[PDB]
Amino acid sequence: KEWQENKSWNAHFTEHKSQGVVVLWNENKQQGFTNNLKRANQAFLPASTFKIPNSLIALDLGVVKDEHQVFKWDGQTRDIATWNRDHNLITAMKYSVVPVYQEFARQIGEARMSKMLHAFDYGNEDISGNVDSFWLDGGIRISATEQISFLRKLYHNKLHVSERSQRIVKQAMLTEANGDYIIRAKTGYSTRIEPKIGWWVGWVELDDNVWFFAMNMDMPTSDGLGLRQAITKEVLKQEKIIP
Ligand SMILES: O=C(O)c1cc(O)cc(-c2ccc(C(=O)O)c(OCc3ccccc3)c2)c1
Repeated sequence: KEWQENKSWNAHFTEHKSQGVVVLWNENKQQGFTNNLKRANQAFLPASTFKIPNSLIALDLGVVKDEHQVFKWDGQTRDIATWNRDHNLITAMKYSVVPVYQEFARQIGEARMSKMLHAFDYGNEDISGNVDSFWLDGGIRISATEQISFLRKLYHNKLHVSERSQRIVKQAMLTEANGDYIIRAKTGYSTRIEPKIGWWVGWVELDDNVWFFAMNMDMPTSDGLGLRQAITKEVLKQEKIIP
């Protein structure tokens, strides 16, 4: 009994006029939980959650030297203000700076990128489409369930890249921490191909356990993007994982 459905969490989506799936994995008990077993195994475009493997690959191949190397703004003014500045790996991941990671993808190239995704067993391991946007509008797909499996390898330094690469990416994933918990996670927003979805994948570190998580929800407009974290935290409080 390693997977179990719990439809009570649907109340949180409903209260917010929303549809989606939340997947939790208790590492100690080696047990999973979700409010919709079928949606949890349906594969979607990773969108900017792909910045986790993209980062690992850029670092192992030396495209990126470390988390301090500066990537200069190219001077094109884009719609997202925080993109129009210089970034390092920490801030590029935090603000989902797509044009920085498209540069990484072009430097990596099609053959290296495909070979690395096979090694990771990442999603359907399909890179068909454009070299620098296939995670936003090409052939790659991945499920919430498949995200957790990838994230667990990363937590334990099991992926087919150096341990240094995986430690740097887990540092850059840092999102929030206090005396009660640590969250390492990555947001995503898939709008180029229907259905438009928001993502949030990562884990919650406690003193004596870690809860992995992966959620996606339908997202017609950008105004509801905060619900990704809100609905996840509401599920987390219900399960007494955070206070
Ligand atoms: O990761 C997040 O949460 C996040 C948050 C955001 O505000 C925006 C995005 C994001 C990432 C990639 C694309 C793309 O497909 O290039 C994208 O669409 C273009 C676009 C949409 C809306 C306003 C300006 C521009 C949006 C992601």
